[PDB]
Amino acid sequence: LLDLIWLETILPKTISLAQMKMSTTITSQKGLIKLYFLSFLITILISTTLLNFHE
Amino acid sequence: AKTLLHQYWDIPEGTECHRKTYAATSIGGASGLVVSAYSVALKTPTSFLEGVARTGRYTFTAAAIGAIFGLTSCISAQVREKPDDPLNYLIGGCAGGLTLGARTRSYGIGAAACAYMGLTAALVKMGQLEGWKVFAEPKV
Amino acid sequence: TLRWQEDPEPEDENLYEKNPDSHGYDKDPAVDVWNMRVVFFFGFSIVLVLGSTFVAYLPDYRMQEWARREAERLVKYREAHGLPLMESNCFDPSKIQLPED
Amino acid sequence: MSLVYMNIMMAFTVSLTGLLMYRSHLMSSLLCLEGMMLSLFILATLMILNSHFTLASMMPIILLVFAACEAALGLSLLVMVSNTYGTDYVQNLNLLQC
Amino acid sequence: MMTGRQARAPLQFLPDEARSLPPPKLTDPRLAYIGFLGYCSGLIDNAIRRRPVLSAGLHRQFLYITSFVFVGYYLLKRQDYMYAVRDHDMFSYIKSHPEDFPEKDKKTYREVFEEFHPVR
Amino acid sequence: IRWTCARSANVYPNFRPNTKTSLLGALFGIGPLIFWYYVFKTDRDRKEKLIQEGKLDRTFNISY
Amino acid sequence: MNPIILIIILMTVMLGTIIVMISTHWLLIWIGFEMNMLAIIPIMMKKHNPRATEASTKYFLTQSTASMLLMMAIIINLMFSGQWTVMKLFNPMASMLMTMALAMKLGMAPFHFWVPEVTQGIPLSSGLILLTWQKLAPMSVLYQILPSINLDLILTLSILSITIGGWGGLNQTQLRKIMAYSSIAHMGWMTAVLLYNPTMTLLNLIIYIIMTSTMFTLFMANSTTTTLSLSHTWNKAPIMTILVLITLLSMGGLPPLSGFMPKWMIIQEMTKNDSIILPTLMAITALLNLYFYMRLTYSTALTMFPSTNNMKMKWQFPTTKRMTLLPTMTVLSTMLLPLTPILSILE
Amino acid sequence: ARQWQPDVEWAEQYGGAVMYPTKETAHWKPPPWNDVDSNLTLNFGPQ
Amino acid sequence: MLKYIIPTMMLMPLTWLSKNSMIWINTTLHSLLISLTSLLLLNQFGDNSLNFSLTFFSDSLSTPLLILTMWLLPLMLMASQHHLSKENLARKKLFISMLILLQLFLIMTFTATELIFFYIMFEATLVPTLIIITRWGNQTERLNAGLYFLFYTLAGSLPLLVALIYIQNTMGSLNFLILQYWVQPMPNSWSNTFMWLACMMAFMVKMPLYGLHLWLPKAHVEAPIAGSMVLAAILLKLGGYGMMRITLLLNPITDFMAYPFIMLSLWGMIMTSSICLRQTDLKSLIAYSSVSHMALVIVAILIQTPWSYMGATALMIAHGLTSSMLFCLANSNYERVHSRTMILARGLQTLLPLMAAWWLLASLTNLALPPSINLIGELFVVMSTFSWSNITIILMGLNMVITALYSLYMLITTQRGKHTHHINNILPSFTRENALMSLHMLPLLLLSLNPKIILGPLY
Amino acid sequence: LQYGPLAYILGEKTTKKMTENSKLITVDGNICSGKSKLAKEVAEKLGLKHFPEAGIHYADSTTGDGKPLPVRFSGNCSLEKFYDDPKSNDGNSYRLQAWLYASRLLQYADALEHLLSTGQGVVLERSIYSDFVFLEAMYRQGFIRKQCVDHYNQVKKVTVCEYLPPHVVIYVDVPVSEVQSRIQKKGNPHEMKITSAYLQDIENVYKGTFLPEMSEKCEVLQYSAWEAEDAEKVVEDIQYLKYDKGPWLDQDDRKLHNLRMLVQDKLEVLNYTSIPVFLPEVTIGAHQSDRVFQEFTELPGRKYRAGYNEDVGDKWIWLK
Amino acid sequence: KFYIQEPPHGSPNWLKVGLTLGTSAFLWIYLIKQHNEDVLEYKRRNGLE
Ligand SMILES: CCCCCCCCCCCCCCCCCC(=O)OC[C@H](COP(=O)([O-])OCC[N+](C)(C)C)OC(=O)CCCCCCCCCCCCCCCCC
Ligand SMILES: CCCCCCCCCCCCCCCCCC(=O)OC[C@H](COP(=O)([O-])OCC[N+](C)(C)C)OC(=O)CCCCCCCCCCCCCCCCC
Ligand SMILES: Nc1ncnc2c1ncn2[C@@H]1O[C@H](COP(=O)(O)O)[C@@H](O)[C@H]1O
Repeated sequence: LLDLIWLETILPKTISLAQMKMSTTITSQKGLIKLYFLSFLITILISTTLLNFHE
Repeated sequence: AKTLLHQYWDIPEGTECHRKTYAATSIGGASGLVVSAYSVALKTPTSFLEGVARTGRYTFTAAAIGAIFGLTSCISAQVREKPDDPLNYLIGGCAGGLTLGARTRSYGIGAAACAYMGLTAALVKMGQLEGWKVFAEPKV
Repeated sequence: TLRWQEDPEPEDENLYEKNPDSHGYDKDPAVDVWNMRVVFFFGFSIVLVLGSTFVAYLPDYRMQEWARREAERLVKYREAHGLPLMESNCFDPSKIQLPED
Repeated sequence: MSLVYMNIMMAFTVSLTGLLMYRSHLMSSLLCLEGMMLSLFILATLMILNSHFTLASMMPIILLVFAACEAALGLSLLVMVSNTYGTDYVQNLNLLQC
Repeated sequence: MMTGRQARAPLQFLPDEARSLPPPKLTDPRLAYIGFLGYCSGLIDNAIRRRPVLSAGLHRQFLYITSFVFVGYYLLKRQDYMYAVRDHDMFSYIKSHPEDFPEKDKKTYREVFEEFHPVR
Repeated sequence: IRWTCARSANVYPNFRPNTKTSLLGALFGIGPLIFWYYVFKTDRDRKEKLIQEGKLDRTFNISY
Repeated sequence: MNPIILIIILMTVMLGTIIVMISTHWLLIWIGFEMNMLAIIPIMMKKHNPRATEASTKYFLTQSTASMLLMMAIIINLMFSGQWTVMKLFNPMASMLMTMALAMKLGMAPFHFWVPEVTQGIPLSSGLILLTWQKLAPMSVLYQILPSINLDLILTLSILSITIGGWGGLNQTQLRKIMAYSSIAHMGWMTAVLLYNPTMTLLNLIIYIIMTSTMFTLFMANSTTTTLSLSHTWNKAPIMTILVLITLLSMGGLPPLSGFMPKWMIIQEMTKNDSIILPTLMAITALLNLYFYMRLTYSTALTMFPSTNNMKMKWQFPTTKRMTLLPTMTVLSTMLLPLTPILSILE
Repeated sequence: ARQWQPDVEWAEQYGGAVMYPTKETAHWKPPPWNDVDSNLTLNFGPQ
Repeated sequence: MLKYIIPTMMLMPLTWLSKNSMIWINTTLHSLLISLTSLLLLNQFGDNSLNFSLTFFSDSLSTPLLILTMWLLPLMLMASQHHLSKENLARKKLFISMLILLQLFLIMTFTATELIFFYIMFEATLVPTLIIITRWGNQTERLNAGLYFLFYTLAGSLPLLVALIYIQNTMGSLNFLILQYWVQPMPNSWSNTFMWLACMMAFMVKMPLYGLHLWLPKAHVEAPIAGSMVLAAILLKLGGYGMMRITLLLNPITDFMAYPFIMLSLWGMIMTSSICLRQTDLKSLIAYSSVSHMALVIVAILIQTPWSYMGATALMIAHGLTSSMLFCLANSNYERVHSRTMILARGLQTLLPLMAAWWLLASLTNLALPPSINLIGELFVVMSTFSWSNITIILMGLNMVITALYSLYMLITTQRGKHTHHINNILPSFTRENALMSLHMLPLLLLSLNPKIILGPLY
Repeated sequence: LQYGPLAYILGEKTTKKMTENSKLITVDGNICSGKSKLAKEVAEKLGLKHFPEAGIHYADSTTGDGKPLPVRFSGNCSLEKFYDDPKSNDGNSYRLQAWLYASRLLQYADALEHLLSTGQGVVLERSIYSDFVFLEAMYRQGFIRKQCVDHYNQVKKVTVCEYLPPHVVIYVDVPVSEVQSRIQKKGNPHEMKITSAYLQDIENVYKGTFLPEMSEKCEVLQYSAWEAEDAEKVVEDIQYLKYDKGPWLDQDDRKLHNLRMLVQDKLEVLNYTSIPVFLPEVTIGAHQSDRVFQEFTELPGRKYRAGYNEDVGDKWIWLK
Repeated sequence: KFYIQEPPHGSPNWLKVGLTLGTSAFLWIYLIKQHNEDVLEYKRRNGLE
């Protein structure tokens, strides 16, 4: 119960599955350049307006 | 967004409830708008209605996360009468984790989220108490 | 239709048939004898007995025996002059500036 | 500062939002790029002509010059697509994803 | 951060002040290590081109050793020159500003208070 | 070899965290730790409050 | 490609980089950047393939957007300052526009959406030239204007770059996308320390260039662009497996290899400014980078994959390719730790 | 008995387009190994 | 320490320039010469450590560990010279070179005066063990054994290094001959709490602590036995050296913070003894016994009394020798039967009497039979833990039952009973095997006569 | 080595060396068409030379001592066991065909290097454009499966796009009955098992799909069996042809320089032969691969490079 | 005569190895001359003779 499942679950397996999900969601891009430049635009709009980095 | 965090930290903790809850809700709403805008940017929605449905879904989820986190911190600090204790923020982090598990319809995700952003909220609280800096200014 | 053509897995090689006098080192008998002589000379006859002789007659580890002898002097002093054996103050109590209370 | 400076920089960011949001055609984006450079050239020339900086008067036109030295390259980067694809739609330009 | 010192006179590998420093001896351990690096590089060339590793191309190994030793000697000269510049600017600024860096009176242990925590 | 593989290597791949397994793991994983922590804790405060007030007999205790 | 025309193209891109290095004028900086663009563009189209055309179009569009943002930043700095000296900037918005321009030129996240496709669509030598020589001029420009750089912006871009590079490298089988995401991670590690001690940035840039050039030279020598062929290299030569193992161990961040030399001292220049949690987070994402590096090493060297019968023919011919300074760059990428204080030559 | 070595199943586990095949990357074919992937009718009329 | 490092770096070409059939003989002979030469480190004084130079020193603590390390290398060379007979000569020299580099990094680890140097080579040791584990194993799970072993340990220490660098910015020097006099008390705060966690967790993983022990059984049931002996006997001691070099700086916050670590170690050593009571593999059983012993060592150094330090060092050395020779026993059994099952090969006393005698001596020295050094260290730790609190002895007492109960049972089903009928390849005792077993066993008995050389830095 | 971009910068143009003699010739046909001397005939009076057909052990002859290597080191295949039982489970037929195909690639690379280096036309036999037809016969007897043909098409598609077709191609037309009688009077006992459907499918795919693609990119002269023994008519057909068909006219100095740079590095030619497409017929086990590689290492003249072996009689290695 | 052809590296190119030996000798001679110039200029610049 303890040595083979739960201690094997809390530290390594949750971290491994979290990185699994994150790396799956990050690199599922379609390769379109319109979406890439839209991402660049919303990045610029977030940095200029919401964050207010020119203070 | 430099004023939302400061207005969150401009009020003493565990003293008044609804203003702190709404400040955390506004921070969650800004984060939800940012992540939903990125999600509709890199991933093409199939339609305008489905895209605004996704935007509203992420906004509602993050707003509920922030509102429940701020609320649970407020009643925890009021009941224990300890403003300088990060255990209230750990309890609020588990409340947010249960909220994330409820809105995402999962349980192991809920427990992992309990642990993870409870530790994150505790790290935020002793960062405020001990004066840690995420972005340290250059000295030497 | 056989996948990934590989030689059959070799059996457990036995050492006592081609050489019944083998000591488990190699196949050449001279190599086995030289390896056996080298390990039994430089492991037992060289490190064990000489190391035991070295650590048996090691020159007064941590001056432990010396820790007797000076102590054998010291009480011999203070049992002849009425001094106490040891004192509760490790250092001189008159050479310390006590902080204010 | 002034008023025409505001108009020119607003034209620049309008053309930037035009470029940064595509509409399924490469050469239209090239036209928006040359519009952004037009706003840059107009702003630089007006800034110099207000400040009486004579010796820097080479910089606008040369800036203009170098823009054409890349703009034709963009045109040279169009027909090659037309030498592989029938048209020049950017939604057809998604081969590099594996 | 030494760029100001390399502000007036640029692109100088060894300036005029670098000649007043003791040069590294040829028996410096760092120079021997860099020579060993060159010998290992020659061994890697003997290995990757399917040649004998310890006999083929002694001219190549000697060239590698000589080039490595040459560039290592010059880089070590630049290194100790820069460190001497660092310490000299250090001592110049610590002579120059005594108001912002005062002296300390090292107290004895007969009066400084310490708290003893028992281990039990 | 089938039994030795089923004893260890075939526990996690056919494990699904439900109420029973998580409840048993929480009961047998953090319970005795908390119990021993509290027992040893209150023993430590009792021993310390006995020894600072001089009530604990430490006449001959010089080896520690 | 004509050898004389190729030599002229290479002299053009090195001349553009040198012009960016040596100029004390913003217009000459932009001219050198334009020459760099216009000379690197045909390097990618040496093979005349549709993948190369797609990569060239993406690169040209992104670098053109960066160049126009750089020009707007230069004009704003001129209008608020009245001169052209390459020094600290006199406006926060000009600093914003130049930082976005340099981030777009470098490929730092979230502007990382062009580096992996551009690296994948081009051959190995063009990828070497890109990922090495395009990371010198923007680093020089950031070295020049570091008084005016906003701290929060560059630190956020750095941590986003390292996290995004690690998470991207966790899920790619192609070698070139692995190289691109590793380059993003090294970019974030290198630009996080820019405001505290730029000599650390230069040292990490030099070590990253040496290691990346070593790895691309090994890939060119083995003529492999896939993980499976890289595993199949064990039958052709064992020495190639030994060098790929030691080099990919070096870029992981393990002692006593040279790749532990920069990153550790990055912490040595960030704990002095009392920044504690940021090097810890970047070390954790460096462990993620080490994880995908470890998976790749398991693929190529530590386990010998099954081969085919054709490679026996390749046993009858030695490698006649030209490995440009391969042992020297491998040695510098592996055993540079005992010469750690040599970074003082970069002051 | 001897050391285990990778078989064709391990090597084809490493042979995918992406490391972890998700719901989207199912039609992503691997790239090629060698890195290689209406004339106008005019009527000259009578007029 | 140049009189032992230069012999290792000069034996490196000797194993590279040796003939095709005299690699083992030359390496064993010259390593035994280095082992005899290493006895000169015992020039110890009751007040001052033998400080050789600026960056090398060796007190009464690290000298037995060094002697164990360069006595352990020839035993590993003999224990790994059977199955590598069919391996290619270049890869044989690669394996021997990996072992030599591991010894060199280990001896440079224990004598590093600066803590940064100690850390740098303490995880320069990580590369050769990872290479040996992943390459020269015998199962598929060795690939997984290269992950859990690595990504645990580094994840404990990449914080720690930062903390060490912080001390370089706080004290001004991380030298251990300086920090014995420049040490300041640690106040009670969250920042000092996280500094203590960062300075503790790396060697807590490397012991391993219970909960973080999952890398130990997964990296032992598949290793080549040279790797198994270096992992069990000397590689786990880096945590102990980390304790006895780091705990000087972490006072007095360690006293009122190490409560959950001690609770975890005690109840996890109870759990791992119970897991030893129900195991099916020899290697996993020995690994879990090692987990129990290192949890005991964790408690011993965490309570920080002088008697506990004596017991911790003695238990460390004795457990290293005992676990190495137990792994030699398990390797002989796996060589003869080509499996790791305990219940498969039974009743070997009817066929192999001398291996039965070595089994009996191993089991007797495992359960701390007096007057062996294992009993000396275990008894000293028992008395120190009784001095920490009374009730702890109950939490010891059950373990001292259980640590006997499997220690004979692991013997009995492997040695006593009706022998398996369908197994007939049980060869008699090779002289190399029994020579290795006696070379493991005789120093363990000899050190009982003169224990004062292995009783820590404060005897 | 001997050639590179510096030589092309120095002025080494390959179009200087190819005169009207430099015509690349290959002769191909049925199994026993009688072309075995005929191509050599084109060698012995046109100022050319003709290497023999790419066999199993051609690479063993062109490198090293020239003594053909054993089966274990090179090929691991047998034409005779293929002739006895072509439906074997281990896929010996596909292994033999793939080794022959790689041998043909190496042979064509060597011939093209000779043509681009000396300006001399080279006579060949069954060039790389005319091997797949044999595999088509292999598909029409049930001898191999679909996946192996897919692998062969992938290999050919990735290795043939960088090359050029020859100048002229000579075909000898022999009927199936005549070549069958010739095979029966050959007298070799290991080739008494050829089926008639083998040669029928060879000729069917030979005339059906090979002619309507080879006739455009090169020049093909369809001869006959009785006139194949007439050398004078063939050579008079050779000298009086118009060289206007194919890509042999739109090839400047830089294209042939790139071709020579690709060709003279043999591992560049053979890089795509062993693509990582996993097939049960071709995949060799890792233990067997290591054992065979170590066995090939200890062969004389193969432990090191071609001029760095002290066991074969090389001097001044320490100065080389 | 073992190999069927003449390998390009089967004969010692005396010009290449002569140039390598001359370059190594020149580098060594320049190194010792530079070291001597540095050491006596150091003793001149401080008068520590
Ligand atoms: C050390 C850390 C790493 C561990 C691995 C080390 C590897 C290298 C090993 C090198 C060789 C060994 C070195 C250590 C040797 C230790 C032993 C040694 O030399 O001790 C010195 C000690 C020295 O004795 P001493 O310390 O009392 O002497 C004081 C010193 N002088 C003489 C100068 C005043 O030797 C003895 O104690 C020997 C006593 C006599 C011999 C034994 C007689 C009785 C035998 C048994 C009879 C039957 C009894 C009943 C049995 C019932 C059934 C069980
Ligand atoms: C095995 C996996 C788990 C490993 C756990 C390791 C221990 C857990 C804590 C490690 C924290 C990181 C090192 C901190 C070193 C601090 C040294 C110091 O003096 O600090 C005082 C300083 C105090 O700040 P200061 O010193 O700058 O301020 C000046 C002093 N005062 C306060 C008076 C003004 O502490 C900090 O700055 C913050 C310390 C806490 C850091 C929290 C973030 C990290 C959280 C843990 C992450 C662990 C890895 C997780 C992932 C593992 C891989 C998957
Ligand atoms: N790819 C191939 N598949 C089957 N047989 C071949 C192949 N290539 C050549 N051969 C045989 O090689 C021989 C050619 O030599 P020759 O008889 O001199 O023309 C004939 O027996 C052919 O059938």
